Amino acid sequence: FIKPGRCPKPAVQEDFDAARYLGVWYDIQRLPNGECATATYSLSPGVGFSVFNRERLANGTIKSVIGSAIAEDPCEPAKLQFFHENAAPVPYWVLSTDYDNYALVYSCINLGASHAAYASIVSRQPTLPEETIKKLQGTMSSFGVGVDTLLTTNQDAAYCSAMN
Amino acid sequence: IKPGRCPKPAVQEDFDAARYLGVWYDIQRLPNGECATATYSLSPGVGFSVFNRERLANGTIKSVIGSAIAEDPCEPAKLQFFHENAAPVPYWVLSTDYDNYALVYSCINLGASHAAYASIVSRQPTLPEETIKKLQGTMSSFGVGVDTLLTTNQDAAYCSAMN
Amino acid sequence: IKPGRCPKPAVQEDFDAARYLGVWYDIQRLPNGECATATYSLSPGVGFSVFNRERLANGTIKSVIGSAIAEDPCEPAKLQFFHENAAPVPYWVLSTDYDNYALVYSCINLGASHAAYASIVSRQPTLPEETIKKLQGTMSSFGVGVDTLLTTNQDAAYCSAMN
Amino acid sequence: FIKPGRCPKPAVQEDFDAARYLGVWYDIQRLPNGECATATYSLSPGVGFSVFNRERLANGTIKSVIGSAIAEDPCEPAKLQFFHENAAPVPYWVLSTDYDNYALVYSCINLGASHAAYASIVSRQPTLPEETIKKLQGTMSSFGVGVDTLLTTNQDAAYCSAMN
Repeated sequence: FIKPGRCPKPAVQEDFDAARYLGVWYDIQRLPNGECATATYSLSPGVGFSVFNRERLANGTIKSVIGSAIAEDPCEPAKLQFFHENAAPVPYWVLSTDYDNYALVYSCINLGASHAAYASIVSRQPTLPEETIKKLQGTMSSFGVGVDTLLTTNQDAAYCSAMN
Repeated sequence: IKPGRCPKPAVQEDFDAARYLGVWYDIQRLPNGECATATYSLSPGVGFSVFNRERLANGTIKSVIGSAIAEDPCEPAKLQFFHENAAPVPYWVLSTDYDNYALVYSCINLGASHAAYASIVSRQPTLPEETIKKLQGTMSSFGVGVDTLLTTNQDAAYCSAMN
Repeated sequence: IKPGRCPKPAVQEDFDAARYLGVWYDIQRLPNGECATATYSLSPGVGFSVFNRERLANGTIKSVIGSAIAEDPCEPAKLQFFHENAAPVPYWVLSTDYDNYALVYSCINLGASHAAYASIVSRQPTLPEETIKKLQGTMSSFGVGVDTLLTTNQDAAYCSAMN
Repeated sequence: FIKPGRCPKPAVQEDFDAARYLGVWYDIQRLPNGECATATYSLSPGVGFSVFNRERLANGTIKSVIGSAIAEDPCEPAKLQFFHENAAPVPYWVLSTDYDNYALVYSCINLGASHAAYASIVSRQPTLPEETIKKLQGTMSSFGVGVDTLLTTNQDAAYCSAMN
């Protein structure tokens, strides 16, 4: 996931409301880095929220990873840090969301003169209308993400049946 | 605030977060309420959730919730603490036996100076004087002045409001 | 040390490091020697080299060399300062006209508190009272108490040992 | 330069003497990430040292980049941070050096559950004896660097003539 240049710093969702963002989200499109991916965001007894990521492996098994998400600076609640089990902390930015349909999430780490980027369009449903996807690919283009490089997540009902 | 950079003392080897859960009482701390307790719990995510309580001078219970996460899992004794409306601070478990005492350390660099927090805690409202002496020994080894240590008031009657 | 987290004030737009080089005199600063000057020079690497001088109460000149680097080149006004035997500290040029004044800021988080340094500097040993007032205005906007500001002694005779 | 797992933390050169490390170094072998590469380390009026990297581009031109290197914690003088022009800071660790012949340098950045690594065997001469290279590849193996993945730098006198 490596491109030349430093991390861009795109705009994040204004007035981000973590409470409305909780619940289940489905991956629709992502940069290259399992299928049927969902994230579930929950109340945390501490600060931030707890994260449950699930995906189907090519062999039919469900991989799952638990994590925590915390906005370090509370004045920018849309810029989080994600802590996964046995992973180092990674940035997680909610660039744009309506809370009820779509979200666009971004994550970038500097590597000298290069950077590694993760980006993802997610939805409250296993699908998202083509018009919305287009809008969000527009946003991604504005800070240099190549639309060609985007993979479509397989969210087929039958293939993803093992996710209950 | 003392001159010099943060020391980097040794941390508890093979630190077991599961055994560290539950209630701890402050026995001694560096200057920075009384009757202080911390309660560490299971977190649905990674790390554990923290509930700190203390009695204010006016009799009210102040409480703050937080989260503690070991950023590098290969050093599970070096945590980051995230409190509500606070910036993240380091939290190192230097030494613990899980059932009696712990010694916790936290230090932040300020140029040529540093700010340090240190605390002896216990599973009971009191801790034997021998154990305290041992742990003050450990603190001395990396430059903490034993004179500067305050004793936490854990008197049963004074602390009755903590149920 | 004040309660609350570090503010993040605006920095000088289109900051030109080349024009900022040369000698600056401390006029006012928050509490943390007198006759203080900083001298900024070309660095063969990136950023610039720093030579701070001050007069100690006993008449001796203390001096410390350092390096200043903008980690993110897209924000050239937000530097890191590296002094000998010190940990790195932030250094923000909030406002400067390059030929008369500058206002510099530095803040480090300590949990629910923070430690702040702020300084009004000048190209001359003095600065007009009007300019000082303007810059104190800027400081007030992000919560610096104007009362707490110390005036640096830049008296020609007292500072004669600085050549 | 991306492998799974977190950054290893190998041992660094004990009692590292920055003064002896100054001068000219030639790249002999490196992980994938120009040829004829040299680094020149110099006195810095501030703290740390100044860096001048040079290499030959495939078209015959000399690319050069200036930088600064600083040990943030002076108690670990072998763990530096490198600041290049228009680059974000990267770690630079001197794992092993004799100051007069060879050095082995390492640099690794975490990317969640993965990491990106740079490693380099350098020499005071355009070549280094095969025995020494073997020793240093041994050290690299101990913390999981695949010896197969190592590229040999072209330091041919004639091809590198443009470097004066």
